[PDB]
Amino acid sequence: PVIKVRENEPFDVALRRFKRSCEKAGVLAEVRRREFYEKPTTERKRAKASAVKRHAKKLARENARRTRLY
Amino acid sequence: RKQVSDGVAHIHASFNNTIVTITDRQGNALGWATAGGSGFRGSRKSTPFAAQVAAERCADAVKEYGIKNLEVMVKGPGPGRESTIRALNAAGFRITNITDVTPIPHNGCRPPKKRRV
Amino acid sequence: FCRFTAEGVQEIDYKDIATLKNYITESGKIVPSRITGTRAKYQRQLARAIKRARYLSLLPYTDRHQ
Amino acid sequence: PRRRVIGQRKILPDPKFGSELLAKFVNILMVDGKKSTAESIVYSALETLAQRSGKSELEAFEVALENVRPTVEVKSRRVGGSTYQVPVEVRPVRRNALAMRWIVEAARKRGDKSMALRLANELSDAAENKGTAVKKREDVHRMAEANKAFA
RNA sequence: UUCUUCUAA
RNA sequence: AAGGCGGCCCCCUGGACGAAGACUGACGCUCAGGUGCGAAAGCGUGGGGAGCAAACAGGAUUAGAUACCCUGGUAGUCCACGCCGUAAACGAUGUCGACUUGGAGGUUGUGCCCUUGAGGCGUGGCUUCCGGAGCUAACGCGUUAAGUCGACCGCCUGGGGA
Ligand SMILES: [Mg+2]
Ligand SMILES: [Mg+2]
Ligand SMILES: [Mg+2]
Ligand SMILES: [Mg+2]
Ligand SMILES: [Mg+2]
Ligand SMILES: [Mg+2]
Ligand SMILES: [Mg+2]
Ligand SMILES: [Mg+2]
Ligand SMILES: [Mg+2]
Ligand SMILES: [Mg+2]
Ligand SMILES: [Mg+2]
Ligand SMILES: [Mg+2]
Ligand SMILES: [Mg+2]
Ligand SMILES: [Mg+2]
Ligand SMILES: [Mg+2]
Ligand SMILES: [Mg+2]
Ligand SMILES: [Mg+2]
Ligand SMILES: [Mg+2]
Repeated sequence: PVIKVRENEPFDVALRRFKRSCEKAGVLAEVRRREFYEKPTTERKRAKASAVKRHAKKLARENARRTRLY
Repeated sequence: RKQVSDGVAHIHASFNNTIVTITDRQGNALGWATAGGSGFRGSRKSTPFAAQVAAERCADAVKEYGIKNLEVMVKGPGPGRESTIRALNAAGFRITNITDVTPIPHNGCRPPKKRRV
Repeated sequence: FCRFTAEGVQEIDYKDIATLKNYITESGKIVPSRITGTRAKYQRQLARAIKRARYLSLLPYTDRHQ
Repeated sequence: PRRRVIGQRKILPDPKFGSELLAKFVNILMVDGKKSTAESIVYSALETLAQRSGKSELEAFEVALENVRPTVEVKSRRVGGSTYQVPVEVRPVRRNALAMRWIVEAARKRGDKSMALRLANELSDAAENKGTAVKKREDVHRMAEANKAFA
């Protein structure tokens, strides 16, 4: 996130630009992931539960798209 | 005191404390202040307000070196990740660069075990 | 919308930096296949080519190291 | 309450001055429903208060009222292992209500004989910016910036 | 932040 | 094959699959005993030792705290060569073969259409999810069966004691 302040730019623009690239490059969640040791059991289980979360919610959103509520 | 015009602001924003260090472009440090050194303790010193007065102390200590331009390297995750450079602008410094310099290994040394809290 | 499936190359060249600079980010990380839409056969070839161009100092490992 | 924001009741103005605020002050002074005595104490203490200052009774009351109005109070939140005193901004109605309570509460604690002597001396000191009522104003403000890290 | 246990038909 | 395998490069090397043919001619399947492989922890000898970390020490916490939390920290983790032969070694589902409605994918070949674009039509391998008949105590399984059958093996017989 090496960000140079452009010429005639307000500081609140560049700070908001700096928050954007750090969320883009994934810095805060990377260090928080490496703060403690995660077992290869815990890493394989959390990644598998993340896939079922991305899949059954896709099926729940499409099933709720069909039928009405009132 | 030798006057210097441009400078580098290192910010070591951890979870427990924020360390602000004004240095030159060579790494020879000019002055520093920490959030724990700003009259705060424990839960109070791990706050984004603690860092933005830590930047005010640190900018006051390099007043005599005559700094007008300053670029900022930011290291670590913390509450003073953002609130430091707001007050560091508020000292009257024309900002130049905001670089993110957190150390990221490519799965190097093993981190400690998880806190069973 | 994979580009390599359209142009049809048998193997991505690591020496073609200007192609490979369209697949790394500003901080030098390899852009995922979700974003560029690269078919996963060429994604393995592309990652194997970026890792070779990093070794020959044709691409940086990150934007920070110096 | 949980459910609704309420509609507050309307207060009469005082008979002497027509001020809504001074009649809010006589209610805070009033104990046991005896408004007639509390009407007499306020009108006796504010009589000698304007005597010491030469201004209007309504004008000189606000001067002592100005120096006891808090600007930021704190409140307990306690989301962690201990109590967090978060400094919350106080709305201008409660600013006026906390001030009149502190003047009355300080006027109970003085050692003068008459209550109107206890309250006129406290108002004359509050316009002079001393007394227990402005000391209560300080401890609220002192606890405010001692907890300004919480927001 | 810590925060245990309760027999008889 | 299972355990397992993750920068990049070279050397040696096993298996799978596909497309067309060519060829051998039942040469097959399973398997007691047997033999081989087999995570981590551990053991032996010799190295290595950054980080992490049992043990242990100190600090806290608490009624106590031989714990969780903290600050340290030794075997160990790493390498070579041996040994151990165990795990919730799990899909808690032995291997092999045949048949039985479908849908949405992933991955990896291959044929065809003018590739008139990343498309259109097929045809193989592997894999994920949902689900019909059927099955099942139910949960569910459901062409990768726990459906319908065949071959062979391993195993079960109330809970403790074990
Ligand atoms: Mg720690
Ligand atoms: Mg007991
Ligand atoms: Mg023949
Ligand atoms: Mg066999
Ligand atoms: Mg071992
Ligand atoms: Mg031993
Ligand atoms: Mg050993
Ligand atoms: Mg040894
Ligand atoms: Mg050591
Ligand atoms: Mg420890
Ligand atoms: Mg066993
Ligand atoms: Mg396993
Ligand atoms: Mg599994
Ligand atoms: Mg078993
Ligand atoms: Mg099903
Ligand atoms: Mg049956
Ligand atoms: Mg069967
Ligand atoms: Mg059954």
